[PDB]
Amino acid sequence: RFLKVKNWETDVVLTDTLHLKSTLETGCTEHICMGSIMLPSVATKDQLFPLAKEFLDQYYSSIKRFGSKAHMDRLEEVNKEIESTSTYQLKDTELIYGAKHAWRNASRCVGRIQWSKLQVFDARDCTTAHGMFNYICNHVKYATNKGNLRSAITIFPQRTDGKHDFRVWNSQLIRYAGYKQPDGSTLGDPANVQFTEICIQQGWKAPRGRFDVLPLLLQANGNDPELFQIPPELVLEVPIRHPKFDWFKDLGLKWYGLPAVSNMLLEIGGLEFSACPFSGWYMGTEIGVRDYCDNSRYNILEEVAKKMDLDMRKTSSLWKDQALVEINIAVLYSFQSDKVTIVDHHSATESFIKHMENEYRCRGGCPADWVWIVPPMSGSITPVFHQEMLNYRLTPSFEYQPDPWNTHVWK
Amino acid sequence: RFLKVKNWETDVVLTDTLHLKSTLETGCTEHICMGSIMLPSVATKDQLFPLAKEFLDQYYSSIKRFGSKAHMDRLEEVNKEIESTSTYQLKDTELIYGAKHAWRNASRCVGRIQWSKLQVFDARDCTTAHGMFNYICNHVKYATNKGNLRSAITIFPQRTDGKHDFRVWNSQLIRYAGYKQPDGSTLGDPANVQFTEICIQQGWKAPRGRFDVLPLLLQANGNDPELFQIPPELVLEVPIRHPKFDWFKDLGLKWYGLPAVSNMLLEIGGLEFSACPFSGWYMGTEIGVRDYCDNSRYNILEEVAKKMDLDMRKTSSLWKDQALVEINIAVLYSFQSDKVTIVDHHSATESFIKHMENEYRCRGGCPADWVWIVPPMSGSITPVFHQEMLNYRLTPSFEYQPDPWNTHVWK
Ligand code: HEM
Ligand code: HEM
Ligand SMILES: N=C(Nc1cccc(CCNCc2cccc(NC(=N)c3ccco3)c2)c1)c1ccco1
Ligand SMILES: N=C(Nc1cccc(CCNCc2cccc(NC(=N)c3ccco3)c2)c1)c1ccco1
Ligand SMILES: C[C@H](O)[C@H](O)[C@H]1CNc2nc(N)[nH]c(=O)c2N1
Ligand SMILES: C[C@H](O)[C@H](O)[C@H]1CNc2nc(N)[nH]c(=O)c2N1
Ligand SMILES: [Zn+2]
Repeated sequence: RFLKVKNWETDVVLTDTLHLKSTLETGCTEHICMGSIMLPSVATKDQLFPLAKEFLDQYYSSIKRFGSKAHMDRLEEVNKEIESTSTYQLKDTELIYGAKHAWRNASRCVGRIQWSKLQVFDARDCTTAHGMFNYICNHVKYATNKGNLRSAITIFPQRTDGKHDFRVWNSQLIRYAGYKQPDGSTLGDPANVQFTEICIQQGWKAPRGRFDVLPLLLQANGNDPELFQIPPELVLEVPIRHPKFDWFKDLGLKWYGLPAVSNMLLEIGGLEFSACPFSGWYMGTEIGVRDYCDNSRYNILEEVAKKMDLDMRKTSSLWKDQALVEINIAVLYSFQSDKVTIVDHHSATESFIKHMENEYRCRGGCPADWVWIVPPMSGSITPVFHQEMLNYRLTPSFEYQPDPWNTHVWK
Repeated sequence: RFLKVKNWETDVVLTDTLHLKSTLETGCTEHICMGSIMLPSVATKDQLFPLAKEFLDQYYSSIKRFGSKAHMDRLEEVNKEIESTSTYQLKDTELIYGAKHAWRNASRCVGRIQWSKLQVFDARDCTTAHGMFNYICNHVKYATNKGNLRSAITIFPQRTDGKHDFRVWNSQLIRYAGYKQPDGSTLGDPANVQFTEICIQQGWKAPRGRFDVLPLLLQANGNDPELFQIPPELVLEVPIRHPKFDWFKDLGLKWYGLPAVSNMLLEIGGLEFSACPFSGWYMGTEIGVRDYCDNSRYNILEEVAKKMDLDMRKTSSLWKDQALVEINIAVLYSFQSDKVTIVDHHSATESFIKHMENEYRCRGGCPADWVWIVPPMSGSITPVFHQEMLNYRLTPSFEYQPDPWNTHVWK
């Protein structure tokens, strides 16, 4: 009931009581552990007040006014509005708290040392897909900041009935397009080949190349979604070169500065924000390892090993490992030479251990998903490999949600 | 009740019913997942017959004589001997089945495609620490096989009362010594600094260098353990050189061929074999990444990066990643040039996916611990990163047990 986690590199031991405040379930039982399953899985008015009271009780327990008059009146005020409308509305202050703590509680996020430096843009007055486009452009501009990236989230009107949801249909606001070929192979990004076809099915004229920024598909208050093209001056991009290999320029790769994830669901005191694009910056390995070297992604280990002139006959020459290190040296180098914010897996994983120490001390714990925290290269030479982590679900939280082209009633 | 696991690189989906036959617990609950905790945690006669019947029922269900006359007589025969002695004895055939399936069920082992090619040495007639030494030498010789390594296990008398346990006190039969210095730093292997002091406390004269093979500490039928030195001709060793960097010889590193783990507990039909050293061969990363580059181990990223002439000022130059790839190219290269069996993390992790497919088909599943299956470098460029794995505990099994110098009543 007061579990211990250990670091098997420093022998540092931390004690977790926060997990007791945990609410939702994990997927594991006493007889099976599902910690490596990828995907871990209308709200009546009855259910809504406990969640509202729970959230409000921790919000006032955080500004050091827990149970005071201002708390009990806001507790009754929300009670009365849930009676009235069977739902309710968050103060601007409650929206910033919730949003910031959804991130704080994201157990798969290695960058949470930043969780309280987050810029919350309230788009709950938005009503049209054009207004969404506007808010999203102002998000991209603000968060990019000439390469000095700043974390931000734009929060669109909460779900109400279920048939009038605001959704961004892009998985990320900025994403490269994918096109299959006559021979079957894939130009651009193979991850987005279906979404790219949806945008074309809706009128996008594709500039069928590799690094084509996709248009925004925006669904407002349940209406069929509409295409908008981000002004290209707002899409900052980093051409990838190596500090040694001048043919690495000839490789002709480039990535975008701003990772801005738009397909998730933000849960605050029982309320559901189905459109809530959030952005920070990249850990280097997301691009260098996964985007560039996942077999089903850009898959450049073949080509980089060729230009490096490597023993590509034997699996056991570690030519794959060799070309992967250089690819991530280049991504880091390129981003830093252009003054565009990026973080390497060593700096990022060190900061998380330091972040973990702060959470166990001033909060009683820190939910963490080892399968996701440990970087996808060089696992054990980073300090998170050697750190035991307790995973549990706290709220406010970010959740997965189905893609809207399977849910939506079309016209 | 019939769960699905997916590979997010091939979209291959396998269905697991084996987990229903699971017995022991995992440490996870519906509200916390402990899949990254390192350590996952006398037997009365009442408890012993269910475990005996369970094991025997699956042993006869495996030779296609489930419930026949030979089964029911052996079921009654063991029933009667557990009445008699409150314990019982395994046939030689039952010992090989159990031992082989303990390995088959080891969810953290990536090499289990070999589980049925295992040589079982029955040392249940052993009575003295000298006889243990003898059996263990014959194990090392047989399993080494002039570098053409062969998997084997030597099984010493089962626990009975608890105060008369057979134990090997070495963590592995072959291990390098560790000595701390006046200034505090550590010669040899820092992992074994305490055990090395125990052997010296018992009379070992240390040849205080790096790669000093430790003597065997053997405890027989509960008696105080006794030192024996493996004949050096039986300890095969691989000097580590690089196929490019001739100063890598001057680094002067070497490892032993045979990984033979001696500190675990083999559980078969409720019986407990506290001494059961088992051996196979190395995946390359155990040595190249963990043994050589764990901060608390040999820790040679400093020195290899120096000789490579690297940017060692910035964390973000990936000089650590760079020196780690070369170190594992050398370990592989050295082992293969000497005809000593080793496997690279790519070949080994591919075989496990192929092994997984066989288990889900002819067995209904395959318990697997992702945190341990994914190699400690280059995670996602190997196919196990992208493979969902269900972890659950089946029996027969290998278990951890406390170090005997904390348990034992000394004289
Ligand atoms: C400050 C810079 C940030 C960095 C360096 C960072 C880094 C990462 C990385 C590498 C992942 C793993 C995801 C993957 O590999 O696909 C992740 C997950 C995640 N992050 Fe952070 N992140 C940052 C900011 C944020 C912000 C601002 C939020 C929310 C407001 C957030 C919420 C999440 C969530 C919800 C997930 C994982 C959910 C999932 O896909 O299961 N992150 N982060
Ligand atoms: C055939 C060659 C084998 C290879 C290549 C191999 C590979 C591995 C590796 C890399 C690990 C991870 C352990 C670590 O990183 O510390 C492991 C775990 C394990 N293997 Fe295998 N292994 C082999 C044979 C065997 C045999 C013959 C047995 C038993 C008879 C066995 C039982 C286990 C157990 C019990 C564990 C992990 C238990 C733990 O420490 O939690 N293995 N194996
Ligand atoms: N579909 C596949 N995998 C997959 C499936 C479902 C989900 C996922 C994981 C996709 N989360 C993307 C994501 C979420 C959060 C943060 C970041 N990053 C950041 N820095 C960032 C953005 C904003 C602030 O910070 C990236 C992956 C697949 C097929 C083959 C290989 O993979
Ligand atoms: N004490 C630490 N970690 C730690 C603690 C407890 C347990 C462990 C894990 C130690 N299993 C060793 C092991 C078990 C089984 C197989 C192999 N290998 C083989 N190929 C092999 C041998 C026979 C057949 O196959 C290696 C590690 C520590 C401190 C700092 C960094 O780590
Ligand atoms: C099957 C497995 O759960 C899947 O590959 C996970 C593993 N860990 C991950 N970790 C991160 N950060 N991102 C990922 O996409 C994944 N994928
Ligand atoms: C804290 C964490 O559980 C620990 O580092 C584990 C992670 N996975 C591992 N995987 C293997 N194969 N060997 C290990 O020693 C470990 N250590
Ligand atoms: Zn679990």
